[PDB]
Amino acid sequence: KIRNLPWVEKYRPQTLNDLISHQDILSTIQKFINEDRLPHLLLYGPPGTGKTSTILACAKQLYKDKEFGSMVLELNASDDRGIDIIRGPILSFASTRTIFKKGFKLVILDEADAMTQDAQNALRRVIEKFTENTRFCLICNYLSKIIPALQSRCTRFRFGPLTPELMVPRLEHVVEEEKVDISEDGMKALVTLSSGDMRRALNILQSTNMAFGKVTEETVYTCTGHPLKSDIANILDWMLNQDFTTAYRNITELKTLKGLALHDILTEIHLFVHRVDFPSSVRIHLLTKMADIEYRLSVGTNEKIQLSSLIAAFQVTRDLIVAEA
Amino acid sequence: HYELPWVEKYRPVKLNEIVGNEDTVSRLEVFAREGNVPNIIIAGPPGTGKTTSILCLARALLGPALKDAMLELNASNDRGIDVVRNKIKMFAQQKVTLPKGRHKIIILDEADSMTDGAQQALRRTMEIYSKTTRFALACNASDKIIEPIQSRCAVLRYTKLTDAQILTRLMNVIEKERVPYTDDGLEAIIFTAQGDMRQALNNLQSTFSGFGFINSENVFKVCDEPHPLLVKEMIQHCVNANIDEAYKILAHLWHLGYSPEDIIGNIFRVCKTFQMAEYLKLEFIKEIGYTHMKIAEGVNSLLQMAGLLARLCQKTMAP
Amino acid sequence: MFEARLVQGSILKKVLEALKDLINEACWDISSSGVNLQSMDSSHVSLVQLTLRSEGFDTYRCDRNLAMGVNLTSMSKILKCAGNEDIITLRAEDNADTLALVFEAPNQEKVSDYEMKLMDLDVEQLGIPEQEYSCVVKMPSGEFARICRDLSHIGDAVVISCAKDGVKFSASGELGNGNIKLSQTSNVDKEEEAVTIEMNEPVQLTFALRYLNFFTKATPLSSTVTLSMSADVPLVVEYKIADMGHLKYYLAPKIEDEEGS
Amino acid sequence: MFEARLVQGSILKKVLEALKDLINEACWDISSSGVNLQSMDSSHVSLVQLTLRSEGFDTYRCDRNLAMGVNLTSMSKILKCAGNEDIITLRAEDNADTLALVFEAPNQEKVSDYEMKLMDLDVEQLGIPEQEYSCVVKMPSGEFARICRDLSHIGDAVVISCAKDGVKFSASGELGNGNIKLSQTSNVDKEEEAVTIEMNEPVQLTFALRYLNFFTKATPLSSTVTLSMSADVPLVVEYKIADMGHLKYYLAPKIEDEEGS
Amino acid sequence: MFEARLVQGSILKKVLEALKDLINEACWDISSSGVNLQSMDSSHVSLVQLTLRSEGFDTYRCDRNLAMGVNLTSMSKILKCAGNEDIITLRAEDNADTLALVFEAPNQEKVSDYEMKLMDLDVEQLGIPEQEYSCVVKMPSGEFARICRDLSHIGDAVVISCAKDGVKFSASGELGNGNIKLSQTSNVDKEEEAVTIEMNEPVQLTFALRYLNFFTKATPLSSTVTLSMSADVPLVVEYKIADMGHLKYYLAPKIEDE
Amino acid sequence: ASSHCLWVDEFAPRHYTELLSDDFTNRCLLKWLKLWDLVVFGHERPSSHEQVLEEMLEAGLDPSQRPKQKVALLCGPPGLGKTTLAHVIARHAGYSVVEMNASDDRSPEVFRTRIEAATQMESVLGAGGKPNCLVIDEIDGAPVAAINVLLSILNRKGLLMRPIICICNDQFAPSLRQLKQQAFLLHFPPTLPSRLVQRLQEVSLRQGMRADPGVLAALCEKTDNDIRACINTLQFLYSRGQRELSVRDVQATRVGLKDQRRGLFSVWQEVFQLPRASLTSASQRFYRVLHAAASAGEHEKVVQGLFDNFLRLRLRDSSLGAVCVALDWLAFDDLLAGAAHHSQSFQLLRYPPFLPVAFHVLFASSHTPRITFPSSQQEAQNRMSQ
DNA sequence: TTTTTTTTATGTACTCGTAGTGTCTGC
DNA sequence: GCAGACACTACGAGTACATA
Ligand SMILES: Nc1ncnc2c1ncn2[C@@H]1O[C@H](COP(=O)(O)OP(=O)(O)OP(O)(O)=S)[C@@H](O)[C@H]1O
Ligand SMILES: Nc1ncnc2c1ncn2[C@@H]1O[C@H](COP(=O)(O)OP(=O)(O)OP(O)(O)=S)[C@@H](O)[C@H]1O
Ligand SMILES: Nc1ncnc2c1ncn2[C@@H]1O[C@H](COP(=O)(O)OP(=O)(O)OP(O)(O)=S)[C@@H](O)[C@H]1O
Ligand SMILES: [Mg+2]
Ligand SMILES: [Mg+2]
Ligand SMILES: [Mg+2]
Repeated sequence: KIRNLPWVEKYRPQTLNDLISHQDILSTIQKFINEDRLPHLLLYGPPGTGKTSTILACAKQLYKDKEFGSMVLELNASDDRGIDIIRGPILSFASTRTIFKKGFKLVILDEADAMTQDAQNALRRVIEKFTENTRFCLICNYLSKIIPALQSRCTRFRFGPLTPELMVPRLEHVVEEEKVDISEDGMKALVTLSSGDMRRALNILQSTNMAFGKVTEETVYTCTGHPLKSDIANILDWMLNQDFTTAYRNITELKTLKGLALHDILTEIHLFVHRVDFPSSVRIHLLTKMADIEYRLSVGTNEKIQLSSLIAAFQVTRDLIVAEA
Repeated sequence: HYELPWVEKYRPVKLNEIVGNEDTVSRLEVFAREGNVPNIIIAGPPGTGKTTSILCLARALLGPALKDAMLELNASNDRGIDVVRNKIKMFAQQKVTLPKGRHKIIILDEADSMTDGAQQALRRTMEIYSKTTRFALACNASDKIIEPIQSRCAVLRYTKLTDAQILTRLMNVIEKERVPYTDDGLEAIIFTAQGDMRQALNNLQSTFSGFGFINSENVFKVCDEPHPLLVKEMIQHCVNANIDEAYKILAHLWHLGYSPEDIIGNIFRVCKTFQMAEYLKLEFIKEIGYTHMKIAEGVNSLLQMAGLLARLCQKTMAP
Repeated sequence: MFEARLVQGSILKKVLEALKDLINEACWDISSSGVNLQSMDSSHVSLVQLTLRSEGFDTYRCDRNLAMGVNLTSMSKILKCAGNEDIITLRAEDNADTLALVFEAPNQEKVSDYEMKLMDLDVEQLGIPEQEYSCVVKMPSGEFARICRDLSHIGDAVVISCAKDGVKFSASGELGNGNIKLSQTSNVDKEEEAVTIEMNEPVQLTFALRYLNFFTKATPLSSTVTLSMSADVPLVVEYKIADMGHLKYYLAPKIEDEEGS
Repeated sequence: MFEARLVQGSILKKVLEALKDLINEACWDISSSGVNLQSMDSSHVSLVQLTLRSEGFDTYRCDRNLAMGVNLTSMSKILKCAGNEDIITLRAEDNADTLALVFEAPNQEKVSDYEMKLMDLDVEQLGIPEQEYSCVVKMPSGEFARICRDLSHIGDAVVISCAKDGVKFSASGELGNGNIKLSQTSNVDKEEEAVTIEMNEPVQLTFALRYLNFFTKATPLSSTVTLSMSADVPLVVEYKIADMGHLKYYLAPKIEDEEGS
Repeated sequence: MFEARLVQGSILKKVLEALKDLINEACWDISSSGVNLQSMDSSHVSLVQLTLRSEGFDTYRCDRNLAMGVNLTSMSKILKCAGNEDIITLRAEDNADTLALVFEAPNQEKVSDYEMKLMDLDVEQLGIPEQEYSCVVKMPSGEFARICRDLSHIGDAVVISCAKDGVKFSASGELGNGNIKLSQTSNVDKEEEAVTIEMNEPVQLTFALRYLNFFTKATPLSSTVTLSMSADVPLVVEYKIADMGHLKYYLAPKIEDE
Repeated sequence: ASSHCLWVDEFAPRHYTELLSDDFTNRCLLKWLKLWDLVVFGHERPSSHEQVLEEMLEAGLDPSQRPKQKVALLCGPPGLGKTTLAHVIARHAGYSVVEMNASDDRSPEVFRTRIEAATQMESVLGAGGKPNCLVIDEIDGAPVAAINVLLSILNRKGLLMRPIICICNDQFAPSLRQLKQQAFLLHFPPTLPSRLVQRLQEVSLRQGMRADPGVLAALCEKTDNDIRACINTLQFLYSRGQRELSVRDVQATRVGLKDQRRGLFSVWQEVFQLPRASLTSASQRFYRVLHAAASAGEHEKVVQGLFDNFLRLRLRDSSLGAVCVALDWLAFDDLLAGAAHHSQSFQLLRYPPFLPVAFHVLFASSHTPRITFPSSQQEAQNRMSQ
């Protein structure tokens, strides 16, 4: 049947085989499940890498549909997770048995970085004392927000960013099941603008399929609003080659015609500075200047003045680079 | 029955199986043999074995009178102003027959979560009933425990585990578990553990369950290299105003998926104990805090971290 | 269309004051046979099954089956303002979200239409095993509620043991041990007060006290409560309402560890 | 010079906790006919009229017409130390700026006097029009206490209508509406439960929930409560305090918001 | 092995609510003559002496001399589940940390075995309080509890002065003054209501109110109360019980006399 | 029962002659308790900070034959014997000790009835009964209303007829401000190392083991003049395996080291003054200043003291660069406090602990600065509110 | 050899006082 | 049968602090 869902939730890896990237971690987790020795897990990494979907596939594989409510106590940041919950429902779930079928339970704590330090300190002996009856999985994005005792109690698996080589076939499966016409440069633009995140890749694909009907590099860079690599190279060429008024006129004409934003321009220029063989002092000055401009754009500021400062940060170092020789 | 993980299955049951801090563990073994132990606070890093030492000492001292002459309280319990007044005090006055040299043991694990008023109320019940009962506290940060409680005990302090001390128990677990291995893989396990025996056992069990053999690349496929060991070298590169290698390490840590908050926190911890000038360290810490303000308000990209690295390189060349 | 009608409103009051501090939301399962309610508590430890027969209602019609998720904290504030000798009406349309709770005041004049808003919590159907129990005990609900209150004074978790002679209640608490053993007290004038043993295998299990006293709030529902117990399957506190149906409870045992010594 | 004696001490233990949270001052006006209290809030939403006649006092001596103001903060702490069935005597001199309050036992050698500073307040009488309303109905006091607490669990603003069938209490919120229409209960043993309608023009208006719930803790002062309201005249709630006088309340209508998309 | 089978659970019920807030502990001294409780407040204010002999129980067995340091609040949750007309088996082992109480309280076969963890206190010794009392009278118990509640309404301390006509009770407060004069009430049909005067050297002392009212909490337990007081010697109320034993109390007066 | 007791309880003082406190404090407490005999025992005859205490002892009596100081407040660091001296002095003067602690409920009604029970009636034993001496340990942990109840029962003009001894660990608590204007203020100096080393020698000799006095002096300097910590540390280090204590065992940090809550004035003195002359390395001074300033607590008061005291020194920076960067550091702390209290990101509070070590690096001098308490910011805020 | 006070804007945790309220006792 | 007394839990209120 057809369903009205976003593509980041319609296409969810219900099994561990449908996830793409972290093959060694998932093989170790499947060997933990198959040998009935699953320990307390600590799944951490950047967003969109598949940490919630991994433990949901684990809970679906471990327990059937007729007994899922008796085995999984899933608590996230949307629910109240105070020390009353740790000393109350979580402790009573951990210290008791199962109603229907004999087996070990699972307490999934999504967004464990948002838990308070009192609840995390109260969670230590609940994990340690009842490790035979239940297992605790903590999923976080920031490992610095988890106390070192909880990091010691749970073995950690770093769910790193999804590389674009293994990220292609999942997008191909979504395209084939969604009947989407896509070119090679469109898939390249998806796996480039996503930057290790399969959620925003599917969001970009759905938004481009709704906006244009086709997925090409032009359509993706128009729907997202990102500047293309050639235009960033042209902006760098104008800032490094011509005088202030002509480069200002060229960059302002390009930004008016394409409707570009200065944040993406600053990001791509910062990426192109480290590739360009600059001197160390020039690179240090440029990095400090673009850090100042990108900080300045976080408030109610005029974007034209910041664009003039972005040109100025290269017009300062043009003479230094040339006289360096 | 379900098989326990190697952290809790291979918990030491006697005081001679605990490695690390040999003098303190030997004195605890002597106390467990003879008796009349004083009030004890054990402080140290996580995974050192403070709970293991306290429970082994209590099990060896009490024995068959364990279920009635030992009161164990944790952070999962309340331990408020009412629990100290009606539960610690009533158990302290409670009459339990015991052999000579043996006392009731009140184990207060994770005493940092104990409030200040409860620790103030804990003092007089600790001093009055010391003829009949004894106290055993375990903590990570000893500064959270108040000074009158620390004056009432022999505050023992545990150090981080030496690699040979982890290696001996790694031999023990390997020969009872029949784990094939190489030497370099076990050095990789020790390197990933970093003084944490829980992390050593967890990483050894993960590598044995996922691959069945312990070499270096089998360990590093599922475990990770520790983060501040690269941050130390990148801060060292920032000291000599070398922005290229510092950005190389920063981009390597960025492509590994580390959030800017974790990176800047480990930068601050490395710069806390780094070996440079004092004024240079102070302006480095001020620059780190100024960047962390921008991280906290909402803007957190690779450009901000590169700007922080460039400002740290600027601080050296600006006397 | 769904139109149920409680013959007295005191039956609904005693049901939902027992699940007020226990269950999270009321998931009414509606069919032609009757009104069902099978939802766990917040801690996923206890399970409540409630089945009300259609023959006990005044008039009951149900054209199509519905799943009826209703928040109970907002629901339990309406049975406070409900009479006990009074008429309770429950209405639900085919594709709407309003839930008309129409009744009368204790002054007994006025219609009082109160509305609820339905929730969309999908829930997987929890399979009741319906297996034979190795200890079946009939016991009055007033006596079962009294010794659960006395055992909450002494300890935190109670050891409940059943055998050939009778049930036995033990509470290893802070102040000491509290042991109550009752048997064969059917030699009285009343028929509600009776202790009867049906099966043979002797079990021993430890349960949390905070849920056993929660289950005994259904004392005005039934004069006699059936206690079902075995080694693997949990404890059952079974209330059978006289002309409405039955109220079925489950409570998982606690994890205990023997000393190594 | 003002000196008065009460028959019961529970009258001030039932009238003065009601205005614990309405008004910031207690202005008593002395006349030969009796005492008068007309005060407003800081929000200018509720007006309270308290008139106790001189014929019911044990003694009453009055010579001049003055105006004294009493604060609430020190007064509320005093009455918790006072008795319930005792006699309460008051004293106030012509030139002294300190009202004396005595709550002695009816058979006691010594008195207990907790005096307070007289607040010199400059207020004026707005003047109630005492015009003919649109509906005047009589209601029980204790039942009015329950129905004001009834709608407090639904929303923050309630709607009171009064047509020829009865007086309609409505409370619309995010949970669900609740409609209550008291009518035609003259066939009872007590004369208290007789709900009658005297007039006829129907008026629909919206009144704030909190000030009615601040009123209904003074319900055992009287037997019945008379409710009077009109289209633009504020709602009048009438109390008759035994044989010593009467009490009148006033609520302006709550301001209804707009409706948008 | 120690066993004490009290024939009614009402008499051991009515002991403890009299001494609930009064003493923080109970020290049952176990001997062949009977039970003994020489308990003492930590502020040296009131003393409780309780002795019930062996013949007043259903049975009594004692091997050697024993002492029961017992938490009093921890006992009080047992008697809340006890009955009024039932048999109470107060038992303990010789060298053990427990004290069991076996009864059938709800009269529905319900064998309740409630154990109590003993506590150890220091062995303080109060041998014999001296009894050279100048003023002794006998009073009804139910009248004594009512006048102690009457003076608790107004004042916070009672000035008690003995006299040949009777014992005079006085109290003062900001609300008023409570005072009554005791007269000779021996001309009644009830023998417990009669006041007997066998005193000399009248004295006038001041006593606290929060300690006097809980002395009169056990007034249904015994019909007659014997008041004993003198100069520089604490007041004694005495509850002579019918068959199993006797109860007496002690109360130090206030420093500020009259 | 040698194996049934702690060494602090076995070697506890029972007589007056075996106390280890300062002798003055003992004389002052004994003379304060011995003048109470006129009202309690009914007998006329009993048988700088120095000058104020000696004047106030012989200050006379008010017209109630009772002292003008109705309680005695005993202040000092933990581990000297304040409770021990109070109990020994109370048992020496014929009194009976009534102990108040933090393990009681300490609600105002409970406090009121317990003081009224302890102090306002005599003994039940009658003649020969010892009078009741109320000892209130840990009065600094009591709430404000409990101290108000104590001052209400102190000033009844129902007069107080029995002495009360109050023991606290910090006199500068806000709940004990009024008490200090009414009490016999006894300040406890830290114990002398010679008597402490001799008492540790007696303790070690009574247990039949040898420790030379160099390692005992090292233990005394490590445990901060603490009898209880040193005796517990000796009990752990001796055991029965060996008899001779090694210097390297005490010099090791694995046993007997406790975190010490440093005072504000000690922190300001260690920041503004260099240690007198190994320990000459600047990194060790950096870590020591940072750790002790973090361990002191009350960071805002430290910031206010550094703001109010850094301009009164003999500054060698005539170009005002150090003053400018110190004000930059103070503005950095203020910006961090605003950013932590605005964005709800409290992980920015790890850097304002580095403000006192920045002031120590900038203004390290070998002089003796006169550090006063900060009050300009508080009086400015009060005046602005006014 | 030196000691007062409420501002920062939420979120959470702790502790304590108070107030309806179910239930038990008694004439 | 109804008035008084007992403990019970829910709720309002004040205060502290949040980092390594
Ligand atoms: N490894 C993956 N393989 C396939 N699809 C993936 C993968 N990771 C993410 N997705 C897709 O992205 C969606 C969201 O993934 P999530 O598991 O919710 O990400 P996440 O790891 O939970 O990140 P955070 O920290 O919770 S925002 C999934 O429903 C999939 O459609
Ligand atoms: N010194 C040790 N020798 C042997 N095994 C150890 C040692 N320390 C830790 N372990 C192992 O690690 C497990 C956990 O040790 P714990 O004693 O719980 O650590 P910890 O010192 O209590 O740290 P925290 O503060 O509780 S997180 C034990 O069950 C052992 O299996
Ligand atoms: N002269 C002494 N010789 C040996 N031990 C002593 C001596 N004087 C005191 N002690 C012990 O040292 C401790 C004295 O401290 P206490 O008086 O109990 O408490 P305190 O010194 O007031 O400090 P705090 O604030 O209460 S922790 C007790 O354990 C005494 O037994
Ligand atoms: Mg997720
Ligand atoms: Mg531990
Ligand atoms: Mg002390």
